[PDB]
Amino acid sequence: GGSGGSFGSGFDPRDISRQVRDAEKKLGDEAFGAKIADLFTGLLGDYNNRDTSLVRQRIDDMLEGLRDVAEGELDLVFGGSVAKRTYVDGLSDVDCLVIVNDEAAGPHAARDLVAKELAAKLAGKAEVSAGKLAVTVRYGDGMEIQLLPAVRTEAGVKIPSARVDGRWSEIDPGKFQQALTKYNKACAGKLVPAVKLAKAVIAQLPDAHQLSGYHIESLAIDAFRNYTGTMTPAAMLPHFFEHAKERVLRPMTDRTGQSVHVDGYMGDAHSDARKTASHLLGRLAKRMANATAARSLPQWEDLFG
Amino acid sequence: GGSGGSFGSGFDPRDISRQVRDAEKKLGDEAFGAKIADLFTGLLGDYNNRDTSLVRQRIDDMLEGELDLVFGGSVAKRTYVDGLSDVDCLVIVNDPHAARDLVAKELAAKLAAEVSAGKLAVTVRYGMEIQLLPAVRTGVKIPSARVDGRWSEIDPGKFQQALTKYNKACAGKLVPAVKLAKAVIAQLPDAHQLSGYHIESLAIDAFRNYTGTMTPAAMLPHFFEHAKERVLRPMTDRTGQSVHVDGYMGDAHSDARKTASHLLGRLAKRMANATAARSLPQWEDLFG
Amino acid sequence: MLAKRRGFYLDGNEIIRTPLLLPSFSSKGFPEVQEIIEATSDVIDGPCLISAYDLHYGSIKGPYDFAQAIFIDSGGYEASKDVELSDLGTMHTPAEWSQDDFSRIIGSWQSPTPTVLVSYDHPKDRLPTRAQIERADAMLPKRPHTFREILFKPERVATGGTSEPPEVTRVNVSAIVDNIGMMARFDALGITEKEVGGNLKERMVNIARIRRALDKVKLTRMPIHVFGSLDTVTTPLYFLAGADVFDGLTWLRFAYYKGMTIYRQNYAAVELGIDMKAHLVDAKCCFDNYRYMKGLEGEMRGFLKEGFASFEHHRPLLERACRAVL
Amino acid sequence: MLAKRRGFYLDGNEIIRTPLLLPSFSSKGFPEVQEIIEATSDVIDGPCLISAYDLHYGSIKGPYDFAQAIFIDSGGYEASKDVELSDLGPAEWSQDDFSRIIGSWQSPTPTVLVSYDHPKDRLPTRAQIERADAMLPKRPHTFREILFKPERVATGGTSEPPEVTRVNVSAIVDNIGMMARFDALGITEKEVGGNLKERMVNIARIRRALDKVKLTRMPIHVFGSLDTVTTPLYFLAGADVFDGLTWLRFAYYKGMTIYRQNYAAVELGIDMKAHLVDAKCCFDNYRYMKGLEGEMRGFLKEGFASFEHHRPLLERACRAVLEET
Ligand SMILES: *SCCNC(=O)CCNC(=O)[C@H](O)C(C)(C)COP(=O)(O)OP(=O)(O)OC[C@H]1O[C@@H](n2cnc3c(N)ncnc32)[C@H](O)[C@@H]1OP(=O)(O)O
Ligand SMILES: *SCCNC(=O)CCNC(=O)[C@H](O)C(C)(C)COP(=O)(O)OP(=O)(O)OC[C@H]1O[C@@H](n2cnc3c(N)ncnc32)[C@H](O)[C@@H]1OP(=O)(O)O
Repeated sequence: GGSGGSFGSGFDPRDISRQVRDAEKKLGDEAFGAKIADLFTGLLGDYNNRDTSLVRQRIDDMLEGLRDVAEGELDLVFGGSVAKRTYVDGLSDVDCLVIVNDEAAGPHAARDLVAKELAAKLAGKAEVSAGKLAVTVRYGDGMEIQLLPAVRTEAGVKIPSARVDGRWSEIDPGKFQQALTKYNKACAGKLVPAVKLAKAVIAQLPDAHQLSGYHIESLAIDAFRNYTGTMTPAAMLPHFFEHAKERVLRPMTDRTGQSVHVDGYMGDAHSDARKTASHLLGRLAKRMANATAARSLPQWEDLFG
Repeated sequence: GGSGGSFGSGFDPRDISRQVRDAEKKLGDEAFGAKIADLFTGLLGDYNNRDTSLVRQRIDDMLEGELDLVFGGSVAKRTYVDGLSDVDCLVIVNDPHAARDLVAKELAAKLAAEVSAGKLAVTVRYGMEIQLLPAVRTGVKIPSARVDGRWSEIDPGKFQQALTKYNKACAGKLVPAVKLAKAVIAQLPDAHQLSGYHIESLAIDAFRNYTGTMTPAAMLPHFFEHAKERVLRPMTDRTGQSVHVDGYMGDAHSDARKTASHLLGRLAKRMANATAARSLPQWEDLFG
Repeated sequence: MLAKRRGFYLDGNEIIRTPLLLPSFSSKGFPEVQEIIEATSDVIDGPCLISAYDLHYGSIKGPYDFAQAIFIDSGGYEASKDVELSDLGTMHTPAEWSQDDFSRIIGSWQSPTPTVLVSYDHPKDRLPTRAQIERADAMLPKRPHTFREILFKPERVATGGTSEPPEVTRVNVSAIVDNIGMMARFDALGITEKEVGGNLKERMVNIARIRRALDKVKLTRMPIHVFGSLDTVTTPLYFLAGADVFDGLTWLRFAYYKGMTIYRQNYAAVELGIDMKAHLVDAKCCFDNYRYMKGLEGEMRGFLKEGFASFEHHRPLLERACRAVL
Repeated sequence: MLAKRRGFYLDGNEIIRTPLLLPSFSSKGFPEVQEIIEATSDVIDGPCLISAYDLHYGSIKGPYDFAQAIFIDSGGYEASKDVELSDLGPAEWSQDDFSRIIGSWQSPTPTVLVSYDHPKDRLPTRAQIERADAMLPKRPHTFREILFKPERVATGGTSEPPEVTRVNVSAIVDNIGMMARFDALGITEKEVGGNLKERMVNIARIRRALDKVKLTRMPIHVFGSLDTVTTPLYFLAGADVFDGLTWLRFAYYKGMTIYRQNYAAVELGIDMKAHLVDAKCCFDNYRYMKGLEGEMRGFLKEGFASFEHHRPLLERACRAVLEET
């Protein structure tokens, strides 16, 4: 025999782990890559083939006549389901911001108002229902348009909170909508699909998930600001969880160090709630890296259900 | 974990070896068995398809012996005559290399067939080669299988008595098995030291009380498995203490007998391992 | 059917899901075990197994929050010169492992993730089967976020002679079945691979006996943990016989490849490449082995829905043995 | 091609033939090694390897006449905490203890004596050649084989330099003309390179050096290599003799060196008596070694068709390490 055979040859075991995982992430199998691309195109099929122009006309057609409700400023049309997740919990799942003027009555007051005035106006044309956050307008063709009720104050517009429900959130809907739209456009329209895929994966977790839809969208903006990887969901989705596992431990901010008021429910920095979220996001990041390294398509399928 | 993991689980290591090797010998593969039978039928093809009736008549046309032999014939491409299992008749002259040179020319007088002399027997080719062992009368004395200028010191009556009776008792498979064994020993790069007479005697002692299958595929391993032990002691019969065939091997358990025992044992293991592995090429290389 | 989805339940909700393949860490045979934990923690997303023996003697120092759950083994493996069926060499002197050392480790263990505590066992401290149940109910604490698992062991201490009787080498399956109603006190049942039978058939039959006994006392969802079994052949076979949790050190000595548990240098030649840097081979083998464990775990979880087609290897053998032993 | 029929020759006649797969016996890891020798002797027809260390301490008793030849290893394996690549885990061994064992050794079969080595008794490469030429006795029926070792003793730190972990291949090639004094050249698997490619190229370097000094039939012995993949690859690279303890821990099956309990499940049967599994694995492994040995001997005539397994891998590596020259 001979002298040698230690696990790390006197190296840092974590440096060896990085060298191995870096070598894995640099080689790819064309067969497994085609299977993964076919998986994501099916999960995003209802989203990329949604009649967005018909959504826009129906929005103008349902708000022309009711002076109280008014369409928002920035065009979203981020409604639409991916991976069979039928939840609306953030700006990435709504089609427009329906702004009412007259606050003190509460978000659920403005929601039911938009609901009632649209259900009477669209009676015999589409069904209207109020949800946990947004009003949904289902039509005969099966199209569901999501409308997020909002109010206008002397301080600006206010969107409902994703968890408190009986209060308005502290987010500036103008800033948020700008970032989500600007990044998505700068992300070849792949940021919003990646966010919905991430929320779909988190939904499959048997564990108790505590992150709101606004905060997940905020985490994605922080993740893909300096993202130089491939513009595919197969590469963008793992980047979100590997970035959010660290970013969720600190209060959310913009580039200059100013609070965006999306992470207040998670307590102070390095709190128990943030640590629990970091481990859940980290286990999903490990499962994604191990499924890709093993070329296991069934493991990627189970992540979405 | 748990208490356990000994090599023999507290048994004798040779008892474990016996249990494993017995279980191997008890299961068989019908495909590999047919492959071996096809090998031996080809190696014994020239012997089993020899016109033995023509051999005796051609012998009577040129002339025989008391006991009928006609054990001549080639097996496994071995063209050697070193014992009674390779001769067709004993040509007896009335009164060693002198009787051989005498018989050779006198056969050319009867026909002018080809006549040639070898190291042990005179060969008469027709185009069929008939092997004739010269002998003289003193009982009879046959030439030694080792030195050219000596007699074998064995009683040719006893030897022929057993070789023919046992062969018949072996359905005529003893002489073919001996020739196969001599072919295997000939392929050994080591120096073969056992005479043709001694090998035939070892086979007689080996296949006495043989209850196995009367096939060369099973008889050939039995010879080497028996001779590895019998060659270590001076050769005898049941009630006689000398056959005068292995005296050249020194005393019992001598260095010469131990070297021969090791060569016969390695051939026995190679045959058992070739069968256990169902390796036809390993059996083929044993014959060349 | 003997194979079923089981696990560890808190308030009727499934906290740990079986069939589960558990990567194990131990100092016995691996003096650099802490370096293995640190490297493999970047790929281990599910539960893993450590030893209270190594926690007490400082062989491992964490952090253990990388895993989904932690199985705290009592320490009877490290406290024993006895090994499992997958040990291929050992040059091991166990130190002292008293009941007080074991109780102090599991008593002070605190973790944000679920924890499974295994009952104490020592090669010199064995009891009758019923008394083993009484010890585990008294030593294992009934605490929040902590499950209780009793590992049955043989009833007789080693004699020290040339051979050892079955009371030393095997657990009393008949006594386990007799006292099977007392298993409601615990969350899981445990037996080592080497001590639940002499060969593969006997181990499968005795596992099936324990499973049928648990299903009769309405413990149809109670997991059976086979300690030491973690390979590509015997682990699926025990799952078809009724077992649920499987751990071992096999992933640290061998390499899983195409349904076979092979020699690592051959795995590096036929899969990793002949020019792979030597300081990365052992960690790459450990990383690939854990991903293989999860793929094999998924095949066992798919057997309940897709049948034998879920297994990618040894399908004729798995079906033949399942018919013969059931 | 780097692969050729070689061996140990007496008066130009082949006494031991290569490629040779050598079943090895050792007390390290096998405390009942004598029990293994007695059982496997009923199936071992060819040569095997034992250790002078075990002969001196009585770990192995014999008799050893069952084998075709005996390779007496010096005892540097048993005297070392260092292990080989196939280990899945020492008393005093002086040079005089080694000289007394090989000095009184008598065997009716051919014997190959290996040069002495100890983890703390290392020398420069040339001094290893001169020490082996002085200690190995020049006797009839005895071959002399030098196992090269690293030139520097272990430092004792967390890392070890290549002068401790690897043999000096460049010094072996430089002093390759001095190999005529011996019958065979020896190198450990772990110490002739860091990975498989480096081990194959360095074996090829030694082979081309031996072929330059007209030692085209001198065997190269890779100590520790005895499996279904690395052994054929070293043979295609220029090596000839292969030994190891893997046949006592693993099981050869369908071209792979596998875990024994799985071999018993897929080949031996799930109900085979447990007290016969360890011996049946050893018996089947030796017959597998002879079948694999024949595949390597057939490569010289039939090419890669002689190999029943890993044909793609064997060709790819063989081309890469021969083009580098
Ligand atoms: S898709 C993968 C490729 N990556 C890309 O982004 C493509 C190329 N695009 C880019 O270069 C960047 O995306 C650019 C366009 C530079 C985006 O940076 P900007 O400088 O344009 O924008 P900022 O995000 O820095 O600031 C704009 C507003 O965004 C709000 N905001 C920042 N961060 C958040 C989070 N986490 N949550 C909510 N809103 C957030 C800020 O409020 C800011 O408004 P201000 O008025 O500036 O405060
Ligand atoms: S191969 C499967 C069949 N073989 C069997 O053993 C089956 C039994 N059936 C038989 O008919 C056998 O042929 C038996 C009964 C064994 C024949 O035994 P014999 O009674 O014929 O044998 P003996 O040795 O007692 O006497 C035979 C005479 O043959 C001569 N002789 C014996 N042994 C030798 C040797 N080794 N070499 C030369 N000649 C030999 C002797 O003349 C012997 O008479 P003895 O009394 O032995 O001198």
